[PDB]
Amino acid sequence: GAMLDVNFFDELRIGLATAEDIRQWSYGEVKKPETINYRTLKPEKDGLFCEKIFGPTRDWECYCGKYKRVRFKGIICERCGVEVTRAKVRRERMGHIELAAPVTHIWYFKGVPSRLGYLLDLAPKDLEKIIYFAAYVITSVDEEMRHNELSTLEAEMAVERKAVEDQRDGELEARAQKLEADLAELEAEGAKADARRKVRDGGEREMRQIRDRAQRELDRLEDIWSTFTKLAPKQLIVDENLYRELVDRYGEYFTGAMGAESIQKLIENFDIDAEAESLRDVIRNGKGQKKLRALKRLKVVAAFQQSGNSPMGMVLDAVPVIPPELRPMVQLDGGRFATSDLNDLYRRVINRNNRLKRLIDLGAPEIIVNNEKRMLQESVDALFDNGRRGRPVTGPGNRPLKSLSDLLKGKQGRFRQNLLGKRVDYSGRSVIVVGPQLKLHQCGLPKLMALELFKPFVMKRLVDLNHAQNIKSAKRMVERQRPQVWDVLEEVIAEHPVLLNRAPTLHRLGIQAFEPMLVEGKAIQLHPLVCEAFNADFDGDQMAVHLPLSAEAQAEARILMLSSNNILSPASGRPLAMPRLDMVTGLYYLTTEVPGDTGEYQPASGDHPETGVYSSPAEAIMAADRGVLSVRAKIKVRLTQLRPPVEIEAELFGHSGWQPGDAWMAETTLGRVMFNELLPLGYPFVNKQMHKKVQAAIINDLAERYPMIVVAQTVDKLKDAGFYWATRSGVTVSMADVLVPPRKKEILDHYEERADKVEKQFQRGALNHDERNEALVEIWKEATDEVGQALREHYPDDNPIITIVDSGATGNFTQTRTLAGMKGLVTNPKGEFIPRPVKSSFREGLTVLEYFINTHGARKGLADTALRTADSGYLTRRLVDVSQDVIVREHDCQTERGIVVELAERAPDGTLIRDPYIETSAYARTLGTDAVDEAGNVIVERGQDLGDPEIDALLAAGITQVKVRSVLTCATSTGVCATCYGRSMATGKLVDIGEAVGIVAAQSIGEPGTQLTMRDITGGLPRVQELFEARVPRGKAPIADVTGRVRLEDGERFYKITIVPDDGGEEVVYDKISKRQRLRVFKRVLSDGDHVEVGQQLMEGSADPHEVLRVQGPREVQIHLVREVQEVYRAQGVSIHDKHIEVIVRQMLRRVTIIDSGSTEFLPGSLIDRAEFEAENRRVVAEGGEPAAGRPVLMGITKASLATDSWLSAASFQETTRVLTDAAINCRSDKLNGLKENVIIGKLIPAGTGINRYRNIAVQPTEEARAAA
DNA sequence: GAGGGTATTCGCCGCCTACCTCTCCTAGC
DNA sequence: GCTAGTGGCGGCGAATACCCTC
RNA sequence: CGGAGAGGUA
Ligand SMILES: [Mg+2]
Ligand SMILES: [Zn+2]
Ligand SMILES: [Zn+2]
Repeated sequence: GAMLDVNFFDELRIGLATAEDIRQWSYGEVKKPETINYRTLKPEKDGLFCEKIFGPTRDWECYCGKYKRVRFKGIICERCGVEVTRAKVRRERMGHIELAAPVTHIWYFKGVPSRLGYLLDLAPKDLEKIIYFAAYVITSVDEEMRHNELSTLEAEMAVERKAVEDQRDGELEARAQKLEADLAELEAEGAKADARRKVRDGGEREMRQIRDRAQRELDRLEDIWSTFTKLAPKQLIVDENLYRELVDRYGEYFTGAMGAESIQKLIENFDIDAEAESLRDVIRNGKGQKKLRALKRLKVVAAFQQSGNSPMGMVLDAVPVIPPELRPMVQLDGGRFATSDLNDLYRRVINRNNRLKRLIDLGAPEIIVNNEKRMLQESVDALFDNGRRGRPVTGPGNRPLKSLSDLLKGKQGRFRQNLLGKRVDYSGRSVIVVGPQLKLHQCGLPKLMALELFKPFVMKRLVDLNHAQNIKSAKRMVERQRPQVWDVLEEVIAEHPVLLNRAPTLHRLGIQAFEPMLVEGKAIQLHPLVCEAFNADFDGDQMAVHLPLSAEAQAEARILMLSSNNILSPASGRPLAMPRLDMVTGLYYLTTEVPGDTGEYQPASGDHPETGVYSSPAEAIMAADRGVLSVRAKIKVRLTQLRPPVEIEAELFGHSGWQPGDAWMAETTLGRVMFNELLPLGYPFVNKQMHKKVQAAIINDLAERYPMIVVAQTVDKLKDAGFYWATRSGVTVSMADVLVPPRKKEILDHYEERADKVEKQFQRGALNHDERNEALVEIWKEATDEVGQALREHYPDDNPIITIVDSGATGNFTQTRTLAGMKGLVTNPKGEFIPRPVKSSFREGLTVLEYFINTHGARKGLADTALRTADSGYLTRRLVDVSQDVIVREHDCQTERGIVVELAERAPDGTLIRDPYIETSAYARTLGTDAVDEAGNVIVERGQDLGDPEIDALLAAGITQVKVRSVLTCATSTGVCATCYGRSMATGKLVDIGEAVGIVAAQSIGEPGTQLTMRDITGGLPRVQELFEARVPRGKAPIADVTGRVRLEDGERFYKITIVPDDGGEEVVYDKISKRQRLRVFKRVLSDGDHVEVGQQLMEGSADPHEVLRVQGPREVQIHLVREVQEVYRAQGVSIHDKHIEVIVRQMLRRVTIIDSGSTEFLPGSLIDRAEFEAENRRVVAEGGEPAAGRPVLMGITKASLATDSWLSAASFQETTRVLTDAAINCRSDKLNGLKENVIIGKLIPAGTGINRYRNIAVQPTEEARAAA
């Protein structure tokens, strides 16, 4: 189509290659297994590197050397024969090998299912025997001629059989006469009875040998006749002697062969139309296992019939040879070559082919030629796919060689290693340290790394400023780091954004852009407020630096990716660039009121006025400086630049407003005034202690009510203040600060008494081992709880450890109890708790037998963490692949469908109680219908963001359920619409028209997978994986399918649950339910004669998603999956909005399984996209309506990912070989419409700024501005 | 003998990202 | 220096090997 | 800088 490659690509088509195509690609034949000569280091003629085939190895030079100049361009030498051109041609030209005998392609013979087996209806064992010269096969037979000749051959064989058996009978009669002669011989004298019996035994055993000879000969002839009369094509005849007799006796009437030539002949004499008709007939009739087999056979046969591709491409008469530059051979230090693996395999193929050709030409017996053909077959199989059949062809070191099929597969294959990822220029790396002085949009960049990244710009500026005369002088000056380059570098790097990235890149904010500023040193200075987004600490981490070059790239880095523009988490909307650790401690210390402190407010005592009231915060600061006042002492202050709270403002000023400069008396501490002076001017005064949650709420309010620049400046100011006041907060660690509970011994003795009583009861006969273990795990659990409570009560409120934990900065109280109380219960290699506790704390020091088990547990945890981090990445990759083409495409589909969210179900006594999980279900959603209460007017209009004010108004009005728009019900053909998706969690506004929401959903789901532990029902990451893979749950719990009463039965190892429907049409029963599982409690436990719902879950466990779809419908399975995943994630304390899970679940429900094909071309049991199915049915009903009937189906992420319309995307994901062979057989054409495909071919992705409406903007000055010039 | 089921059994596919340092590379005539 | 060649495990689907009547 | 192996960092 487009020759080598030229822009305006339209499609990428694949198919089977014929021998004619292979010989057309070829520039010449390879017929010598010689790579390079050692005496001259030049390619050998007709070898794997021959220059007459693959082109010159030097620019405009010939092998002989007659022409060695650019003038002799395009002329083929008359002596050497190598065309004079550039040396890059060796990367493009291919050769070929002319095989002496036909060979099969291993992909279409050995790959399960064997496609040759389906095409020819031969079992894989028959193909194994025939292909590798182990059994003959009948290729043809002449029926009419053989029948007409049989009409006489029957009599002829009868005649010869009669002749043979009559000769045998004559021989036996002669033997009888000889027996009579022997009788006379032994009767001539006095013989022995035993001697008579011995001679009789000899005679009769010879006679029986004759009888057995007759029987065996007749069996041979009868078998030959039976084989011939019912002989048919595609029959294997082992026992070469039988086939030899068949051909000798009946040379004509048929043709038998062996090897790949026989398969080629069979494919030649094979009409596809008749086979397809027979398969379709067997499908429409018959039913059963035959129909099941015919379905697959027809799949392959229709694949070969619909297209204009012949099936004769499975047998190869020639082998292409890859260009030399793609399989180079290098030389080790000294001059010894390290040959590649491809060269060795090509060499073996060439050797075997040449020797086979020699034997064939010279003449040889059948056996040797067949052996050589088999070895050639095996050599070509090893070349194409090494190790698929038989032992791998190994090289030195007993390691299997690489094949052509290993260059495309795996984590190190072509796709995932070279096309989906690359190594790039203008990039560096070093260690990261902390720069507190930076701002949220700045980073410190080492001078030596900046000089190298910005080398061309510095050279250009050096030439411009007359420091060098040409570019070479400037380049040398930069290489030598002369003192004149730093001054120009300072100005060159000004306002040039730089991208920073830290691996692993779990979510979007792992890459962010900053404004570089040169620093002294070799480590990068990172802002403290981006560590959470990067997940970076400063114990040795390293980061990578990338430099955008073009104007568009700089614009993207400066607008889309700037660090100060990404404050909120895209997964949940919570702020990520907010104070933590030291900053939280400092702010918590500052904004704390300690009763009875210095300079505290004092009411009038009847002899002096009130004490502790100040006329301004400046006076309070002066008093604090003098040491008369404390920053944490309650006072009365007059404030004029701080806005009063809502209550004070309403009851003090009214209507008009605060109008900065109005004085009001505040009753707070000085630290709170200092904290409130760090917030925007119009923000109401906050009088509270700043726990981390209070700060998070403040930041969320600022983000949702102010522009992001104000938020960035506010977080910078809070960082400064927190770091300043954490130094003066007086938090340290000393063994005097680690207080021990004052009565640990008493509690331990009290519970040891209980343990002793239980142990003695066990010693007596009252309870078995398990009861004792459970009782001892209890008692000790309560002892640990009581010790923790005593420890908490003992500690003062201002202890550094208590302050750090309670401030929300970091840590929890379990660690505090372990450090100062007692560790408690440990776990056995199976996970169960040991009945013996660890009564020592790390302040006292564990003993040697309490340390051994502790180390056991710690190492077990570390290993589990490693396995979990390995397991989460695979799920993230699958999630990304399944939903990579879900992109916002419209603004509104104007659909009337939606979903209902509970939104604070009501109380029984009568009251509205807010649903706990409301921010991940109801917020950031658009209304689908107007909300009305008790026939009143609408409370919230259709198409409302439905934020906090809207939800509060809805709750006040007394309405619980509201219908909202969801992607599950979006009507857009491709992608989704902005209104259905709703608010963007990162931005806080309606999502844009180019936003790629599938990748965001995948990254949001997959990122918190390590926190979510991998803990007979699955309960963690395995549970999530089985939910997303649509597998059978494991502990499957049956669900009813028709409302009615139940006749529960009680028994051992089985329960009989019978559904007696209200209609009574039929009764369903479940009898295999093992007694291990309990019975679910719904509405009291399930009991006999109890009415149940249609979708009720009878037992206790996890219901499979496939039954709920078959019984209740798609919406029910959607809500089921969303609820299950959300609960699995909530159990660990992770908040993800439901829209991401909805995106994934939408991607999982997109196809329908066919039942009746009708006039349509869809085969039964095929998965067809719902839109395509509906379009085909609507087209068909117009003309001779015979519409197909289909049913909804649920597919896992892997199946939905591998059932794509692009063979390139599917091959770059998994199972490259199977996908490629199927695509080649079906002759699939790839329309390059997708993110991964455009990434592979190096084109602008169809999302974001690469969309047509954005990339085609036209810019021009206004007429007035143009005139003003 | 001949349709209807098997009914395990075996083979193939999958198993996180980024970086740094160092040693060795065929046997026989 | 040159020439030749008996320490992974789960999930899924096709395939033999096996009756089971019939 | 082609391949194999060993060790280490986050
Ligand atoms: Mg670290
Ligand atoms: Zn020449
Ligand atoms: Zn929509």
